[PDB]
Amino acid sequence: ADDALAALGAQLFVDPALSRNATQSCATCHDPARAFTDPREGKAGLAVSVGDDGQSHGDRNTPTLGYAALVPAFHRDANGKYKGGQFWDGRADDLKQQAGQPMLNPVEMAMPDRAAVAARLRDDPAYRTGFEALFGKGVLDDPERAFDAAAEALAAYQATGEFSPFDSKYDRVMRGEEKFTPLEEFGYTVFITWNCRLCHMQRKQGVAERETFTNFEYHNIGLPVNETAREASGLGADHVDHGLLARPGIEDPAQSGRFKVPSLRNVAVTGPYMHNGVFTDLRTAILFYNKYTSRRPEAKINPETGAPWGEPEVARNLSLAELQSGLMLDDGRVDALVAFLETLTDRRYEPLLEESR
Amino acid sequence: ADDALAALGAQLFVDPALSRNATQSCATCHDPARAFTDPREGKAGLAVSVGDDGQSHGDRNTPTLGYAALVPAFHRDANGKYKGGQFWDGRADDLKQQAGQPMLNPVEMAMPDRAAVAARLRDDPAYRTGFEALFGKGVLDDPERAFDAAAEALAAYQATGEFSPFDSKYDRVMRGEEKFTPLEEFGYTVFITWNCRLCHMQRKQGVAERETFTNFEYHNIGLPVNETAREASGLGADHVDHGLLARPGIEDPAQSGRFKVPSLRNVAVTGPYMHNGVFTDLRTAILFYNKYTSRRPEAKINPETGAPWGEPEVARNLSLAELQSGLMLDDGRVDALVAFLETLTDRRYEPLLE
Amino acid sequence: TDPRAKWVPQDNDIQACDYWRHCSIDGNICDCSGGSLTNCPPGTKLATASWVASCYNPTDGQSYLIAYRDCCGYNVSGRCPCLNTEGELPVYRPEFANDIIWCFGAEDDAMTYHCTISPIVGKAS
Amino acid sequence: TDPRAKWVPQDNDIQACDYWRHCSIDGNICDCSGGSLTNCPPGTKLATASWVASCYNPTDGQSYLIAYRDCCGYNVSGRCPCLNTEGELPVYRPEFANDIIWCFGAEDDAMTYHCTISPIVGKAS
Amino acid sequence: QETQGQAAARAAAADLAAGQDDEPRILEAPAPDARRVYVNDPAHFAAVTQQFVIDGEAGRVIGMIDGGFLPNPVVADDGSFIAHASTVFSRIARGERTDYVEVFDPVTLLPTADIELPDAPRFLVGTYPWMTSLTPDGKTLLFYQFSPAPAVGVVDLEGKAFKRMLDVPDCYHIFPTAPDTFFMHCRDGSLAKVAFGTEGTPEITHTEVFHPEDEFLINHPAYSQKAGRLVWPTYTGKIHQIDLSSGDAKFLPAVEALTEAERADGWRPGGWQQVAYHRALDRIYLLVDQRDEWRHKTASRFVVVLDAKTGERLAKFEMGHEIDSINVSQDEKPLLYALSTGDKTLYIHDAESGEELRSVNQLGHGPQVITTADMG
Amino acid sequence: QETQGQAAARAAAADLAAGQDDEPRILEAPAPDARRVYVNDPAHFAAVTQQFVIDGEAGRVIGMIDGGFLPNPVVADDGSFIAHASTVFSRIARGERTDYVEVFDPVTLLPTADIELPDAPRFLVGTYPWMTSLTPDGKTLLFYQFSPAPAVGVVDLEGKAFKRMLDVPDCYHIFPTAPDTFFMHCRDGSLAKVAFGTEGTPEITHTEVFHPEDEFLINHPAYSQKAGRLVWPTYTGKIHQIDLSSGDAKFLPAVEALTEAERADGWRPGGWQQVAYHRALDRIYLLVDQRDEWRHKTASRFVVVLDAKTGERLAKFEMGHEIDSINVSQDEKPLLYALSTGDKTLYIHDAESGEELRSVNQLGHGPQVITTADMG
Ligand code: HEC
Ligand code: HEC
Ligand code: HEC
Ligand code: HEC
Ligand SMILES: [Ca+2]
Ligand SMILES: [Ca+2]
Ligand code: NA
Ligand code: NA
Ligand code: NA
Repeated sequence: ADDALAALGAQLFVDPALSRNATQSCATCHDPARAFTDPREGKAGLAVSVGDDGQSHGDRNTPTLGYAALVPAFHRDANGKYKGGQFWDGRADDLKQQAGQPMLNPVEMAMPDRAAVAARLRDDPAYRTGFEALFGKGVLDDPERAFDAAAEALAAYQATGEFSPFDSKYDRVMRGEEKFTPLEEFGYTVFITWNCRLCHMQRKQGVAERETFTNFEYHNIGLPVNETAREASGLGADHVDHGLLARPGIEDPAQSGRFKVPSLRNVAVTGPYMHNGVFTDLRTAILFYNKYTSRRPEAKINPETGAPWGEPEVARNLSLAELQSGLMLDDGRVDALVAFLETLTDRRYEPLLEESR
Repeated sequence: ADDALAALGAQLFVDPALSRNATQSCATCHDPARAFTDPREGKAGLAVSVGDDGQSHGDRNTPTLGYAALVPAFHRDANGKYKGGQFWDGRADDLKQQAGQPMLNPVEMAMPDRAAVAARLRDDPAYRTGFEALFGKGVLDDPERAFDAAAEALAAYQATGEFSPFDSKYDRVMRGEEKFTPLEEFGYTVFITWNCRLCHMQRKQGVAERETFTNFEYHNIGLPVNETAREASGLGADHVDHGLLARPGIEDPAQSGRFKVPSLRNVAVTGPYMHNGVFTDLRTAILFYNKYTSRRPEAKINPETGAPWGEPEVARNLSLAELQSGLMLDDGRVDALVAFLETLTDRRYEPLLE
Repeated sequence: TDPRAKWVPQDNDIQACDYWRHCSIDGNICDCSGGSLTNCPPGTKLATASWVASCYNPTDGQSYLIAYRDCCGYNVSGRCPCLNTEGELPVYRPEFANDIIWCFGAEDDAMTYHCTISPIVGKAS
Repeated sequence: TDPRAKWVPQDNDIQACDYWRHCSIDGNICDCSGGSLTNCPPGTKLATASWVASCYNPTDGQSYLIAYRDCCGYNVSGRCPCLNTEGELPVYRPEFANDIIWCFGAEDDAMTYHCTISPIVGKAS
Repeated sequence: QETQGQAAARAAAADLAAGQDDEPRILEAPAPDARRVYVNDPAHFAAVTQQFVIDGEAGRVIGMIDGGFLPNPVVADDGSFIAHASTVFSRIARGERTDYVEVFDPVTLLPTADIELPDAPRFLVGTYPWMTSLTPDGKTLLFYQFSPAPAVGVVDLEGKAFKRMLDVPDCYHIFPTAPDTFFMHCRDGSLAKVAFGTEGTPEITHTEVFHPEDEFLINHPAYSQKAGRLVWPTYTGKIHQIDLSSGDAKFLPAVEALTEAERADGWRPGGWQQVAYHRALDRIYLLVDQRDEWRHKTASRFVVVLDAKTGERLAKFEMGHEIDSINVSQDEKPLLYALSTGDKTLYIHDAESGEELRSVNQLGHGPQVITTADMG
Repeated sequence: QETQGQAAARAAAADLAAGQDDEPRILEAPAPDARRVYVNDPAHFAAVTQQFVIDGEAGRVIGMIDGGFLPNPVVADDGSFIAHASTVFSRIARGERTDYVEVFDPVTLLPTADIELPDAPRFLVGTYPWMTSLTPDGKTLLFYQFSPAPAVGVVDLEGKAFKRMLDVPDCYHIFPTAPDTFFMHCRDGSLAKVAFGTEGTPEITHTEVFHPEDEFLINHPAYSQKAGRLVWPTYTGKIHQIDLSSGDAKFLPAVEALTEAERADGWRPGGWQQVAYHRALDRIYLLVDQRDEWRHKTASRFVVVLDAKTGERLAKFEMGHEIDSINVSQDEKPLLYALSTGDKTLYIHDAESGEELRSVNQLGHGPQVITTADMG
């Protein structure tokens, strides 16, 4: 049951037959060899992914599916902070509500509708067997049921130990099985004493049982537009990615430009970074934060382009109170954080850590 | 000897033969019946006195001679403040140097010269015997010796207990012989805790042996010209009384407009007040010190005139640090002060208080 | 009470200088001026910087990372002063140095020292 | 050292609260902050206002008027604090009142209280 | 018996054990209530000072407010704000003086107004609660000025502006009776009634002299603005009661706090705030001990409580500590607050019985003034 | 034998008897000398603080200087002036911050300069002497800034103006050695030499690492500017001596202030200013006591005096009080100054015998820092 449903999702996950032209599965964009992110080059490098039509580019970077199972369903907490959900703008409530979206998205897998997806499933005798044993006879004949059933199988598959093994050096260090290097231990200390802990730690205080390095909140850190991605996506030179405000039901103008805080697990191997894939290097993503803190001119320069970071896409509702910590990260502390963030890489991707350091 | 000297001075003091027309003696202006000041009405009221000649008026108020013998000889002290001397601008060093100046002043006694003074002394058999017994035979033949010996007799006379009897109600209270009235004691308290005691006390601290309510210093308290007195003086509308700066040898501009802190003894009976008799009432004099402290409209007005006090004759070197105390005297304290001042009247002038 | 004796943490009174979470506090316990173990008093501004320490919790036998944080913008409370230095390192290792006025990121640029809070932020390693 | 007992003036130590001239002093003895019995410490500004008291001198059995003068424009010294109240009247009798900060007339409009001197201004009565 | 700190350790242990998360933040003070008490520490004339906001019930500090040199605290009886007239200098104790009024939100303690007072006009003196006062409608703050002469400043808290100074005669203290009226105490032993409109000299009316030259009235009378009752002890414990509830001064029967034998044996009031008045209970509280005539500012070990009507002693408490100031909550079953400058501690007593309930120590350097709101 | 207040009573008595008159006035402090000592009181982080100017020979307070929040005192070695970098806010501890440097005349104690520091650039930390420092010619004041990053501010005391901030590596403290050069201690365990002009990137040079990552160097090293000797104890009483007199760091041999048996028996340094250095005697004084290793800021009761050259112990003094900070006069037959933050008292010892000679008490609320001028 919990075994079988996941097993069926394992199969759907790698099945390109869920795309219009049968070129693309979840695995194509969310590649298990790359911590469930897209190794493919498109017109905006690795910043955005190309759909089943071989031509359409999305407008946001493909996020890891590792540890996405730990994110709570979307909600507004009592302090009026929105939390949780899936997609960078929280517009899906949870894994299951998210799973059908790639399938119907003409920019992604591009099936025309539920009926077309059902007809695909119905063609494979193994799905008729697998789906019917879990959901009942004729499930594959009801396109709504079939589509919901697939979403649920795929959500269950992402909740297995294999998406979230907690077997990074950090996990091993938190068990006492090993120690951090001096560089990593200092990086860890910085992380917990600087402003990063205000956003990239499950809890405000106390100890998380399964830390995934995000509070699941939404913050506008004042990222510029990724021009080449935005051009590839075709959304227009006047388009504004409103972040969370794009979630249907969110009306509050103070939510414009806020994106879900991402889990920093596997961050070392899931470049490029931010919701639009704007920065290539991990160090760049960390150096961004100095722009709120440092008085040095270099702090306002994106080291990857040599030009200013850029005007924020949405110049309002910046998280200035967390961002403007009054303290700049020197290069010792940036190296220390890079070393720390690398300890967050799952055991199986430890070998990818070499071709980036 | 000190006795006979004083007794000689006593004769000279009321002798009008030391004036040009023989119409005037020291006692004429320093009337012993008026605490040694001038009862006589002139062009400018009692602000200034008339000389021997009948028309010449001074430009200063004739001060009391009581307690003047307690003033130290003129000197600059180690902290740089001039102290002591005689006249309102301290231009005389002591009582001896002062004595002769009225005799020779044309706007006062108007003797031509020391010779004419000696000649007048030679006419009186009583003077030949008096002077000769103290300064030796022929003293009156020599005008320098005569005039100086007359000045010595005058000075000795003014140094007698008669000019400084210390018998005011103030002195009797300090000797435990009587009490102040509640108001007098309030006045005394006010006097010693407010700025007055910064200038009108012999000492900065401790107990003075013969207090005369002056520290003998020179201060410009910013007084306006007495317009009628100045016009009567005939010294002109252009004239500036520079106070201490006028003493020969004082060259320091910080002293312009500074006058000697009078002793407050007998102050109740020697009006009008200040170096130029500008204020007729004692009360007015006390209120003047509110111009520096009170915010109220009433404080800018001379109550005697109903008009603003006027610009200081010398608009610099005001003793601002002492005068801008931060505190205004209310009616209650101004009353208290009058009461206290009145207790500084000598016994024999107690009758003069109305 | 022997100031020189090894510090003995207790888990039963947060207002005493031997409360286990105060093992590297310097200043005043915010609970004593209107705050709480982990909140600032009214009118003061909560800093975002902190210094840490690993404090042994004698209730559970576990050591915890305590990230101190100052309540800023008021004169020093003067109540419940305490100074501990367990694992406290000199100023050149400022993430463990506690003489520094950790008021950075406080609202209104508040930098005056009022008192300090002792929230846990991790398990120690 | 019994604070309600009648005050016992001594003439042997000016830094003590029972020194005879301090019979209506309120604040701090200027002599303990670099002044002397009758002079202000450096940096302070001497006020022209005073409150007066008559203080019994055990040594000559005479009573002296003491006009207290404040030395102003510094935070209070904290040294040799003394509060005595011989003949001290309420505020509406300010000449004898000593809660008042007697700094009127001080240079630079200095009004903050640092300490108080005790000069004699005359014999009492 | 468990202390506030120990309960706090247990809640904290349990949250950690339950894995309960909570956000570090700025607390709000609990809503103002009858049991709130404010201790002002003038700090023996230090150039800056503190006010302690205390929950009287719990014996807990719930906030603090900083002030400058000898600030005058005021508390709106209705509990809607607190304020003070305070004084700072550009270089600690020296340089440019700014006198100002600040109004505070009584739960966030944030300032809601900051009103400059022109020309440095505050009276700088050991804190007398009634040298600055709120009018009944909380719309106006009146502060006393001594220099150059007695005067009273009129501060509009509604428009957040200073208005003008009122010229007065030789008088002291300010007891507001109305939006435009307050009484002061004069050197001649009269009270003065001051009625200020918007413009011109106010209109000043003296009462009859109500005490002699040599009856001496303390610097800290109790005054209940809501009850119109000015309670005024003299050095010997003679207590003048003036009723001002009509708009004009009605003099009550003068009463005595110690007995002729106590007075004979050297019982005298003494301390700072020597007297409290409970409005509903109609009850005077007075700090006394055995003392010399001129030890009238020293701490007392005993409190006497008398009926305001009759003048009968209702209790005598041995406070068990050196007490300089007292006050009471204005609720029924009131606390009696006993502040020791020396111990820097507020001892909170049951006012009916005098037993020590709890205390708050470490209240500054030399705390002196206790204030409470009269909220009902 | 006779105390200072007894000598004063006697002499006033005699002045009174002789009718001796004196003008009440503002005293001048006696000329600064070798035995003048300054005690700064950080007042446990109060927003306002005091320095006490003390004649160590008489043990007499001769002056005070007010300051704001955690000021850094400096004293020119030649006695010509004293100064501090200080911080004030517009509303006591809140509002607009103004950092500034004041220079004072050492006799009148009057400020002769008030130099604003723009953009509130001061490092707010418990007072470390060597976080604000005079260049040797007295013309420049250098102050450390931590936020947003380590920097040093350059203040021109002769022209009375702020000059600039200098960017530095991850380093701490400022030991000036020249009008335009200072050293800092870096996180990586080296010293950095900073040489700076009116404009341009400072020349920054690192020495070699002189201590392992696990040897901890205290926040209060002694630095004699005239000897260029930086005396840096570690937590264990291991002393680093760095000779900077050639203008470059030369590493002297380490000495152990405590013996191995003493260290085996838990002796370690502890307190605030744990170490002093007498230049003329080339002697190190360390505060030491038996203590657990993490009680390194507690007071100590013993001073060991060791020859800086050989490491030989010359004395171990039982101080007889809880001492947080020591310093010595730099004259022949030096005083050892032993300040108790607990007792708020400066104890003055003969540095040779360790004998206590006199003491000055009531030095504020939490006095911590002793500064002497080196005038020889
Ligand atoms: C490339 C065209 C993709 C394929 C095929 C699939 N996904 Fe995807 N995924 C893609 C992008 C570009 C994004 C972010 C877009 C945005 O609007 O934010 C995503 C996001 C998800 C998420 C949410 C993760 C998070 O918020 O952290 C999940 C759970 C997810 N993707 C899973 C998923 C499944 C189950 C798929 C096949 C059915 C699948 N993806 C296909 C890009 C692409
Ligand atoms: C809330 C104010 C935050 C603070 C403080 C920090 N981070 Fe952050 N981070 C935050 C958000 C909302 C996002 C996504 C922003 C977007 O719109 O895309 C991020 C992203 C990162 C990343 C990239 C992660 C990824 O793309 O998968 C890194 C490496 C990262 N953050 C690190 C980081 C560090 C090291 C910080 C302290 C210096 C830090 N963040 C502060 C929210 C916030
Ligand atoms: C009216 C014409 C006078 C006659 C006759 C005498 N004096 Fe006089 N006296 C007079 C005035 C206007 C002044 C002050 C003038 C000035 O320049 O300030 C004086 C002053 C003195 C003083 C000094 C008093 C003091 O400073 O307190 C002395 C000692 C004095 N006068 C004595 C004096 C003697 C001895 C006379 C007979 C020769 C004499 N005066 C005549 C007015 C008149
Ligand atoms: C020095 C700064 C003084 C202070 C303060 C006070 N007084 Fe004064 N007083 C002073 C001088 C120099 C003079 C003469 C001024 C002049 O130019 O004529 C005076 C004068 C008086 C008088 C007139 C007395 C007379 O014989 O004419 C009175 C009554 C008087 N002063 C009283 C007085 C009081 C009561 C003060 C406190 C309010 C006071 N003075 C202050 C010098 C100074
Ligand atoms: Ca990515
Ligand atoms: Ca006259
Ligand atoms: Na790009
Ligand atoms: Na929306
Ligand atoms: Na001249």
